[PDB]
Amino acid sequence: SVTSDRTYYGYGDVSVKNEPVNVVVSPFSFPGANASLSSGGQGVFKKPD
Amino acid sequence: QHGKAWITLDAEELREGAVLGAVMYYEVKEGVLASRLPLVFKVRVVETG
Ligand SMILES: [Ca+2]
Ligand SMILES: [Ca+2]
Ligand SMILES: [Ca+2]
Ligand SMILES: [Ca+2]
Repeated sequence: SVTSDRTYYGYGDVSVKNEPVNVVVSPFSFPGANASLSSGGQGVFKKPD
Repeated sequence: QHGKAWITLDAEELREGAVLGAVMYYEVKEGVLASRLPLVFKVRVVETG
């Protein structure tokens, strides 16, 4: 007696939470400790991490 | 007459303590009598590294 509207459903959800990367900074204080940078000087400074 | 010097020190001479003495050869003009005459030399650091 009923004319069914033939439509059933399925569903799902997608969760995009974080950003791809975290650029953790540990800044450099390049004259350093137990060192010295003078005017006109020339050299190299290294920070591994 | 020749008024400029260009003394340059490198990694071995600095790393031992650089002393610059003076040796003066002089002849006083005939009959001149003075007291406490000044002698002034300008030290320019032109290029360091
Ligand atoms: Ca993040
Ligand atoms: Ca320089
Ligand atoms: Ca240097
Ligand atoms: Ca030398």
